[PDB]
Formats: sequence, C-alpha cells, structure tokens
Amino acid sequence: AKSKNHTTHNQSRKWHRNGIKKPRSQRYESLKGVDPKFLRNMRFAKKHNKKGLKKMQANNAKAMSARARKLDRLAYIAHPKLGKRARARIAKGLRLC
Amino acid sequence: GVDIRHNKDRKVRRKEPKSQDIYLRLLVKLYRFLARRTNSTFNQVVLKRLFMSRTNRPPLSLSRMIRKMKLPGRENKTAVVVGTITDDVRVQEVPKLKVCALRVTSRARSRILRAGGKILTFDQLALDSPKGCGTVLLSGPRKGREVYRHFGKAPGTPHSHTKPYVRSKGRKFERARGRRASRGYKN
Amino acid sequence: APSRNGMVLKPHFHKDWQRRVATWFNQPARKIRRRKARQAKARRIAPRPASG
Amino acid sequence: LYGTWRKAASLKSNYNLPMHKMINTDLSRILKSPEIQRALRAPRKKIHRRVL
Amino acid sequence: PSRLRKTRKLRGHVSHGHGRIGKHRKHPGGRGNAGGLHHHRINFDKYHPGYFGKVGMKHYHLKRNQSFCPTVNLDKLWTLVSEQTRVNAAKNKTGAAPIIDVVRSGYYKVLGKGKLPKQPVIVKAKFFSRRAEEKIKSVGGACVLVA
Amino acid sequence: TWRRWHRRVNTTQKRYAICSALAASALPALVMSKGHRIEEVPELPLVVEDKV
Amino acid sequence: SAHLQWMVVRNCSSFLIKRNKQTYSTEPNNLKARNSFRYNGLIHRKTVGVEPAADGKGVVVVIKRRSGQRKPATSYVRTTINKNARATLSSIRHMIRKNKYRPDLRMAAIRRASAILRSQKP
RNA sequence: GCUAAAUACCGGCACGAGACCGAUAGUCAACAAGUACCGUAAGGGAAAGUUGAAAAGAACUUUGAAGAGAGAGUUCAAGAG
RNA sequence: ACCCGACCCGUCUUGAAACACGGACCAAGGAGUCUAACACGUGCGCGAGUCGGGGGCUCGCACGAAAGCCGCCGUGGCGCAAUGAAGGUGAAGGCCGGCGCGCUCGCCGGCCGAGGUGGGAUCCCGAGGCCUCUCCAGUCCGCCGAGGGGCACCACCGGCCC
RNA sequence: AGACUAAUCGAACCAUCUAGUAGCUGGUUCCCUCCGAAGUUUCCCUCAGGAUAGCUGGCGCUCUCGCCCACGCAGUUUUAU
RNA sequence: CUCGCUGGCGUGGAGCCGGGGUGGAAUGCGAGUGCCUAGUGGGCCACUUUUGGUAAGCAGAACUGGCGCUGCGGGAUGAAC
RNA sequence: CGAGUAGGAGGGCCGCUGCGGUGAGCCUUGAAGCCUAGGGCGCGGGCCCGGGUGGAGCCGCCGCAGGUGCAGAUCUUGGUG
Ligand SMILES: [Mg+2]
Ligand SMILES: [Mg+2]
Ligand SMILES: [Mg+2]
Ligand SMILES: [Mg+2]
Ligand SMILES: [Mg+2]
Ligand SMILES: [Mg+2]
Ligand SMILES: [Mg+2]
Ligand SMILES: [Mg+2]
Ligand SMILES: [Mg+2]
Ligand SMILES: [Mg+2]
Ligand SMILES: [Mg+2]
Ligand SMILES: [Mg+2]
Ligand SMILES: [Mg+2]
Ligand SMILES: [Mg+2]
Ligand SMILES: [Mg+2]
Ligand SMILES: [Mg+2]
Ligand SMILES: [Mg+2]
Ligand SMILES: [Mg+2]
Ligand SMILES: [Mg+2]
Ligand SMILES: [Mg+2]
Ligand SMILES: [Mg+2]
Ligand SMILES: [Mg+2]
Ligand SMILES: [Mg+2]
Ligand SMILES: [Mg+2]
Ligand SMILES: [Mg+2]
Ligand SMILES: [Mg+2]
Ligand SMILES: [Mg+2]
Ligand SMILES: [Mg+2]
Ligand SMILES: [Mg+2]
Ligand SMILES: [Mg+2]
Ligand SMILES: [Mg+2]
Ligand SMILES: [Mg+2]
Ligand SMILES: [Mg+2]
Ligand SMILES: [Mg+2]
Ligand SMILES: [Mg+2]
Ligand SMILES: [Mg+2]
Ligand SMILES: [Mg+2]
Ligand SMILES: [Mg+2]
Ligand SMILES: [Mg+2]
Ligand SMILES: [Mg+2]
Ligand SMILES: [Mg+2]
Ligand SMILES: [Mg+2]
Ligand SMILES: [Mg+2]
Ligand SMILES: [Mg+2]
Ligand SMILES: [Mg+2]
Ligand SMILES: [Mg+2]
Ligand SMILES: [Mg+2]
Ligand SMILES: [Mg+2]
Repeated sequence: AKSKNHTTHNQSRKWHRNGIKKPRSQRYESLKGVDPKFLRNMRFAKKHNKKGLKKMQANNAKAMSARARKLDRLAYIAHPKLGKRARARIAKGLRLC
Repeated sequence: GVDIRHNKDRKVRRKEPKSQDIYLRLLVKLYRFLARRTNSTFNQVVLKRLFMSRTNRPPLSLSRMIRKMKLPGRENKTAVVVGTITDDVRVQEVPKLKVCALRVTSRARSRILRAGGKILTFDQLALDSPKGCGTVLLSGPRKGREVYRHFGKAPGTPHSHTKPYVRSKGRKFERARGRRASRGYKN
Repeated sequence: APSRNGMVLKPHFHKDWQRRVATWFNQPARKIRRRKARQAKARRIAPRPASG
Repeated sequence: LYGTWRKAASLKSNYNLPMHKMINTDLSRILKSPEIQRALRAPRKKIHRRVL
Repeated sequence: PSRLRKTRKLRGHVSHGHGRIGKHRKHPGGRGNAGGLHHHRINFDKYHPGYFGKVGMKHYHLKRNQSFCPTVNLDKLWTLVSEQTRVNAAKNKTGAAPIIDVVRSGYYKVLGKGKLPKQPVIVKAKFFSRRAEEKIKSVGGACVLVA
Repeated sequence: TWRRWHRRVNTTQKRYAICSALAASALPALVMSKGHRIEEVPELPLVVEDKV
Repeated sequence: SAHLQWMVVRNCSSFLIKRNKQTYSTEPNNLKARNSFRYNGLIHRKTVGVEPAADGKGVVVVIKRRSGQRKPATSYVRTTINKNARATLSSIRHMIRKNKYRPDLRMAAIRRASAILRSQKP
C-alpha cells in the first residue's frame, strides 16, 4: 500500500491556466475591520452634513463662483477640404496659353 | 502548430433565439433588418433583447416604469421595455405616459387606457422612431429573481448572506452547529 | 454520495413500496358509477329532493 | 362564448381573448413605408472578392 | 422522450460516460446521508450549516391552529375594496370615511409600510402594529378593533 | 403500470390552443396547406343555415 | 399576415416533397417548383401561375382576383392563350410587366410558358 | 348489543379495450403443458406454430428385394412432395 | 502480379504484439430504465397573484379511460414578510420653518414622498463648421466639442424591522 | 477420523424472503464537427474509496475597440525601491 | 462646510460640497462576470539542484518540459532522446 | 484556423419499431425480406438504382412514443467445423 506523498509537479501548469488574477483595482474600499472609535466619530460627521449645512456652504459656493514650400505645398493641394481652389488652375484652372 | 495560446475562440453569445414563437420570429425579421441599416445603437440593444431568454427579461412592475419616467427631462420621451409589463396596485397616481412593450398584462392595459395614455409594440415602434429617437429604454430587476440570493461564496463561510436550501423553515432545521456559538462554532 | 450544493432529500422509499401501491386507473369508471348511482337515486325516490 | 377583446366572454369564467404580440404584421408593407426608408443608411451591393 | 437523451448519444462508447479509471460501481460513498459527521463534514458543513444538534423547547401537539393570522401591509390595504370608494372618499365631502374591514378578506394583523393614502379611513382588525397605527393616525383616520 | 401516462395542461393554454386552431381555419392558404380541397368551395368559414 | 402564413407553412405543409435533394413546392399555383417565399402561391394576394391546357393545345394562365379574399371559388380568374409561340410569349409579358401585378417573377412565368409549349408542340 | 352506504379485490364466473409482445418475444405453457422426463421425496420442469386456392398427397412405365431414383402426371410453381 | 508500408482486437495499466487476461466459428437475444423528490437551465401560459391536481355539471352515443364547463367548488398548496428557544413583536425617509442652555438634546407645523456617491448601454440638448458667382432666407442630411436626466447591475455610505 | 447423515458435511436437502449485499473483477451496441484534463491541498477507521478545492465542459449575461492621444489586462522586460 | 473623535492654537484627522488641467516607460492583447457539472482523486521519465543507499531500469523531493493524452521525420529496432 | 484518451456539448435528408397527421404515394401488371464479378451517391452513419429469387402487403415527409443500433461479458440459447 506504499504510495507517493506530496508533489507540486504540475501545479505551476494548473494555476496559470486561467491565470493569477490580480484584484488590484476597485474604488471605495470596504469599511469593515475599522477602528470603531473612529467610526463612532464619522457616522455622526455624515449625519450633520445633511442637517447642519444648507445655507452656509451652498451660498459659500455661490460666493466663490461669483468670484470666478513644394512638398509642403501639395498637401494643401491634395487635402480633402482645403484644396478646392487648388483645382482653380487642372479642372477650371487659370493655366492656359 | 501555431498557438502556445489556448482556444477560447467561439463566443457564447446567443444568436438566434431558442424560442419558436412565430410572432417573435417576425419581430426578429423586422429588427435584424434595422440594426445593420441605420447607424444607430438603440436598435442593436433591442435586437439583443429579443434574442434573450425569459430569465434575463424580468417583468417591469408598473411603478418602476413610472418612477423612471418622472425623472427630470423625461416627461416627453416614450418608454420602451422589451419584456412584459405587469401591474402595481401599490400606487394610486397613473399619468398619461407612453409605453411600448411585449405583452402588457391585462389589468395593466386598462389602467393605462384609463389614464389616457398610448400603448405600442415593435411593429408600431419601428414606424415612429426607427432609430429609437426620443425613446427611453428600461429593463427589470435581472438580479431580482428569487434564486439570485442563493448565489454567493458558500452558504456557511463568513455567513455570506446565502439563504440555504432546506425542506422548510422553522426550528429543528439547520440551526444548531454553525448557526450559533454555544453549539460548536459560529461560522 | 452527496455532492455540490443541493438540498438534503429524505424520501421514504426504504420500505418496499411496490407491493402496496393503489393505482388510480379506475378513476373514470367510479366517476361514471357514481353519477349513475346518484341518478339511480334520482329516479327511485319521488318528488322528494335528492340530497333531501 | 369567447368574446371580443373589447367585451368579455359571456359564457365562460374570466377568459378574454389573449393579447397580441404584434398588431399590424405586414413585414413588407412596414419595410417599404416612408418612415423606414427615409431613416435607413444606404444599401451596399458590391461583392469585392479575393484579390490576388 | 428516449429520443432526446444522453444515453442514445453515448452508445458506441465503452464506459457510457462514467470513466474507465474510476469505474462507476454501485454506491461508493455509502447510501444517502451516510457519514455526515465523519467523512462528509466538508459537504455538510460549508453547504448545510447547522444540520446536527438541538436548539429549543419542545412543544407537544403543535397545531397550526392557534397561531393563525395572515398579515397585510398598508400597500395592499386599499386593494380589498373596489376603488370606487377611495374616489368617493376623496370627493371633498367631510371626515366621512370607508370602514375597510381586513377580517373579511382573511387578514387579521395589519403590519405597516410607509406611504398610505391621504384620505381618512377606519380599519377594523383583530391585531395592529404600532408603526401602522402611527400611519393611520397620520392621515387623520381611525383604528377600530374587532374582537 | 405506474408510469406517468397522463399529462396535465393549464386551462388557459388549452383555450389558447382552441383560439389559435379556430383562427387557422379562416384562411384558405393554411387550410389548403393541410391538404384539403377548397379550390371550388364557397367563401371561407361558410355558414350553413340552422335548418341543417 | 402573408408572412404569418409563410412562417406556418414553410415546413410541415402538405404536398411538400423532401427526397434525395431539395424541397419541392408541388403546389397548385406556382411557376417554379421551389418551396420558397417568392415562388409560393397560396400565400400571396397577387399570384401568377400558368398551367397546361386540357383542351390539348395552348397555355392557360391563372391569376388571383384581388377583389374578394377568403372566397376561393371566385378568387381565381383564368384565361387560355393559344397562339404562335411568339405572341403568346409577349402577351404574358404584357400582362405581367404592364401592370403592377407582380413585376417580380416575370421570367419564371415565361420560362414555364416557354417550356410547356415545347412539351406540347411535337 | 346490532346496523346499508361511499371503500378493497394479481383468486373465481362472463366481458370489452390496448401509441403492448409477435414464437430465443409473450405466462412456464399459441402445440396431446404443469405434460414428456429427472429426484425415493420435498420439489424441479423443457422443446415443439406455418404444405396448397383446394389434397389435386405423384395412377402408370422402369432398374434394386426394398430404402433410394429415371420417365410420366396433378399444380400458376414442385426452385411448395 | 509487384514496390514500399506494415505485430491481434477489447481490457486493466506508469506502461500490451506480450511468456497478462477473455476471445474456435456464424445467426438471434443482450446492458444507464421508470416512479417519486429536490436543484439549476430552457420553451410556453398568466402575472400579485397562480393552480384544478380532488369533486360536481354535460344524455347514456364508436374513437369518449377523451374533451368541455363551475368560481357563493380557490378548502388548500406554493408566493406576497420577517425574526426569536419562546411569550411575542413585525420593515419610509427627504425638503422649508418653530419650541427649550438649540447640548453626548428631543419635540412642533407645512411640502414632495424610497436616500446618496462613483461607474454606467441607450436616449436628449448641442457650441462649431461642412455642400458652384453672390447676397439674402427658412427645411435639411451627416460629423459634433462639451453638457444633461440616467436603465440593468456592481463597489460603498445612510436608514428601517426583529 | 470433525466421520457418516441418499456421489453433498468443520452444519444436509428443497422452496420462499431474494433480483440479499459488495469501496471488488469482467462487459457496456451509430457516425461526424467543436472543446478537452487529472493523479495535488485539507479532513475522513482514510490508504484499492469518497468529501472538498484545484483542473474540464456547457449555457448565458454585462461592456469596449469599427474614425497631438485611448480604457483595461500580463508566467515579459525596463526604471525606481 | 460638517464631527458627539483629537485638542494651548480656526489644531490633528477623516468625511462632504464646488472649481480648475488628461499626455505621464517599452511590448502584446478585446476584456469583465455568474450559474450548473462530468471526469479525476494508483502516476512515470529527462538537463541541472537534491535527502536515505555501496549501488540500482531503487526509495523520497524542488524547478521545468515531456510520456501518459500523440502520430510523423531521425536514434537499425523503442513510451520518455 | 484544424492533434486528441477520460469527458462534455452540437448538428444527422443515419437506421429500426409503434402512434396521429399528410403523400387523390406505392403495389398479384409482383409489396416485404434475401442474394448479387450489376450501375452509383454520401467524408461518414447508411441509402437509392438494375438483375435474380420469392408471393401480399409496404414506404416517404411533419410531428409523437420507445423494452431502438454489438465483436467482446470463462455472454445465454441454437448451429457447424
Ligand atoms: Mg496518494
Ligand atoms: Mg496549422
Ligand atoms: Mg459525488
Ligand atoms: Mg427491502
Ligand atoms: Mg470516450
Ligand atoms: Mg483509483
Ligand atoms: Mg466513477
Ligand atoms: Mg439526517
Ligand atoms: Mg359499545
Ligand atoms: Mg420462427
Ligand atoms: Mg418459455
Ligand atoms: Mg392451406
Ligand atoms: Mg418398386
Ligand atoms: Mg412460385
Ligand atoms: Mg492490448
Ligand atoms: Mg497466466
Ligand atoms: Mg489475451
Ligand atoms: Mg482463451
Ligand atoms: Mg442484436
Ligand atoms: Mg423553470
Ligand atoms: Mg384559498
Ligand atoms: Mg482434527
Ligand atoms: Mg455423503
Ligand atoms: Mg465450516
Ligand atoms: Mg444486478
Ligand atoms: Mg421477486
Ligand atoms: Mg444473487
Ligand atoms: Mg484541441
Ligand atoms: Mg488516500
Ligand atoms: Mg482495480
Ligand atoms: Mg470554461
Ligand atoms: Mg458524465
Ligand atoms: Mg472532482
Ligand atoms: Mg523513483
Ligand atoms: Mg491512464
Ligand atoms: Mg497535452
Ligand atoms: Mg511525445
Ligand atoms: Mg519512428
Ligand atoms: Mg541505437
Ligand atoms: Mg520505436
Ligand atoms: Mg478534433
Ligand atoms: Mg424509408
Ligand atoms: Mg428506410
Ligand atoms: Mg416495444
Ligand atoms: Mg434493451
Ligand atoms: Mg467493445
Ligand atoms: Mg465470450
Ligand atoms: Mg468440435
């Protein structure tokens, strides 16, 4: 009943099939595991943003807002828009003798 | 050989609807004409949703459609929901708003037409706004299925908000070992 | 035996049920027995009402 | 016994005739109408096969 | 339909879709719920948490019969009556009010949500909840118990 | 013997099917497409008298 | 609702033949034989078919009346043509092109009127 | 202390129906099947349907003692004896 | 006939032409079924509802052991409401003012009534120029900087019930 | 002598329960097109097996590229640390 | 601007509101995300690095590739070169 | 762009047998089967055509339903080397 015990032979090849997906970017990081006395300040700080300020801050924004030449030449000939008088001379152009 | 790359070559996107409904098969014949010939991107999105299945076209309840039409600047556009529009008896006001759906439910047809509004479908919708001009698109709560609260990381690990499968709720069903702290562990 | 996420199913099939199964294929026949039992009760009586 | 869409079916329970998926269903008459073929892009009929 | 199966596709193949190596035999991990505590705890826990043990008081001869009270909320509260009456309760009259009875429709306890119709009412019920009773006092309505 | 022989169907869908199958029997293209001989027949649905 | 009739009948009709090859329409009013949308003659309000002449010589042409639908006795009006293989070629061109009556399927009417005389003339 | 009903019936007496099986299937049994035959016995338990429209089942001639054949005939056919 | 290629198939197996096993040769028979239950997925009907599944009505008409109807047959099932061992309780806030030391602080009156931030298909407003002399004028097609109300949904904050 | 007890004995024979159970051997019936691995972790009276992850397949869904600078990603370097 | 935390300090720090400029190494690519689930759960060989052995076509590993799951051309022939 | 065991999906005008529908289908002027140095079609599953045998029923297409497809099990029964 003797067997083999532990090998990470062919584990590099399994992990990188789908790939090492790096989480790296998201916004507004989750707010668990936070120091609770800090949070026992900040929820109060949010509830008086609504109640405590309309007239002071919105008008304060209102105050500060009231405070506030040959090879260069053929591209102009052969441009799609800027060349219709370029054709003043080959089509109906001035050239003539 | 070529690839030291894999093969994820074939997309899974649905192309013809699995349904055999003739009337859906005529709205597809009409709308597959439009989405290639208009340089419009509304007509892409409706043509996707006619393909789409019945799970992924959840029904608008009537008061979502009101509350998403009274939002400012949108009193004058016509609502388009691909899928069914049902009735809400929670509400009392019904304004004169415009509705364009597949299979408005019957008690919802009366409460529109009491309110003097106008109903359309996609044979009629194509004539007014072929490009979808002036038309708000909506859709129902796709995650709002009952099932989608079952789907999480596991049903026990940091409690994960899972709604486990059980033959009925009560005492004496999945409560002792894991659902409380005195009887072993508390997940 | 159990596997990926599914409900614990305890059916009562350890007891050898196939000997003791009443099958309802006699269900249209009894229904026609019993209309013709009530109607046989209808024309026996007289003026007195059935379910009288 | 089946009723119109406007009235009920005055011989059954609660069965109006079931509401429709399309109303006006002439596919060709819709697609040749002035509303659509003003709004369309252009047709495109050249083939442009494999250039050697 | 035996003509739409997987069996009818897998003829011609040897192991019939159950593996040469592992050999689908009879009942490998036991029958049914065998070894929940012993060798299927990673299944029972992590998928059915709390399946083993006791929590509460026993109740003998539990009838579903002295705990019968179908609820209602104040959304559906107007939906028992024809809405003929809520027009004729809005018809500028006085404090006259429809006497909506929830006991007729089967609903004993009236729970609450927000946002009840402005027009005054009288609800006749067996049980109330004080948030809902705060809502009926908001609109100037009344709150009558039936026994 | 206790195979699931009989199938139950919703009462609105049955009535939906009668509503649809009656609707096919008013178009001569569909009814000749089933195989019937209507080439010299009187106009479709064809109401004969209650004297019949 | 002609396309409604098509989306029922385009399979599962009667007189539809699927043996060894393509479908065939085999329908009493049709020019070519294909089970197609355009060469299908129960569906359309305006259909063109030509047939043989049971008189023995000539080509009979079948057109739908367009006045009364769902009235299949009176819904067809027919007329025979027995001419000198060139005037009966133009007359069927005049009757198709110089009306709005199906400017599609011009040639398929003619090729059958081409073919059925050559079966009939010797 | 007694008492009809609706309820139950893979035995028995008649009976109609089948999206069934069609002789290695279906009952074990389409047939002289619980039989032939094995075991002292308790018990076990098979196989075996098909001529033709009709027997018209090949008179007679001819080798061998006959089996078996060549001629002949009956049959639409003896490539159904 | 000949050149070159060429070990006998199933099977377990790290490996089978194997000195591994089964396989003399043909014909027929022959092995993932059905009932229940749960789960996801998908088609169809209805929609805060749904369901006749058990009964009754049709005349007793071959197919009818079918089908059709009921609705003061919706009893009930499943769903709409949760949480607690249990007694039990059981889900609306936002805006403009007022009263007290207007504070670790709650109450009084109107007015809409499901919050907010970042993302966010589609839709709308679009400066702006673009097409034969020139002015002089409205439709018009297409491009359109930037801006706007923002679906489904995800990440986060607030709130409410036990 | 563990012998003999109907060619059967360290517990006869016959029929039922019984189609007993098996993580163990053997077999598992038509073609074509696409995709295509594992023998590793942890725990189990676990060591010839399962549970769970890993690996595989399928079905979808939500978007973006079609036009002096994009968004995003990585078995890679470069520049810092 | 808010704070009920901090505090000589209108200070510390978070939070909220409004305004102003998109261009911040190379390279390649279309990405993101949910459900259900089979099979698997006896492995083996090779360059270098390695532990037990006198040594092994031995026993145990790490990193990578392969045989397994895979023919073809070379090594006469062969699972891995 | 194409490899593929275990495996999972898709397409099949591939075959067998039974049921509603249709083919004004088919046939004692020869159906089923079976044989065939006969003519072909399909990548393939399998089919169509001719000839020979036999002598009474059978097949297409759209749906429906399977006790539905063999080289293997020291396969069962039958039969011959
Ligand atoms: Mg191991
Ligand atoms: Mg290649
Ligand atoms: Mg399992
Ligand atoms: Mg038992
Ligand atoms: Mg296989
Ligand atoms: Mg193993
Ligand atoms: Mg297995
Ligand atoms: Mg248990
Ligand atoms: Mg007594
Ligand atoms: Mg026989
Ligand atoms: Mg027998
Ligand atoms: Mg006879
Ligand atoms: Mg003699
Ligand atoms: Mg004969
Ligand atoms: Mg071998
Ligand atoms: Mg040996
Ligand atoms: Mg061998
Ligand atoms: Mg042998
Ligand atoms: Mg066979
Ligand atoms: Mg479902
Ligand atoms: Mg009820
Ligand atoms: Mg001894
Ligand atoms: Mg003896
Ligand atoms: Mg012994
Ligand atoms: Mg067995
Ligand atoms: Mg038995
Ligand atoms: Mg046994
Ligand atoms: Mg591949
Ligand atoms: Mg182990
Ligand atoms: Mg083994
Ligand atoms: Mg995948
Ligand atoms: Mg499988
Ligand atoms: Mg696994
Ligand atoms: Mg070794
Ligand atoms: Mg292997
Ligand atoms: Mg590989
Ligand atoms: Mg190799
Ligand atoms: Mg070689
Ligand atoms: Mg060598
Ligand atoms: Mg070799
Ligand atoms: Mg391949
Ligand atoms: Mg055939
Ligand atoms: Mg055939
Ligand atoms: Mg059968
Ligand atoms: Mg079988
Ligand atoms: Mg085999
Ligand atoms: Mg054998
Ligand atoms: Mg012998």
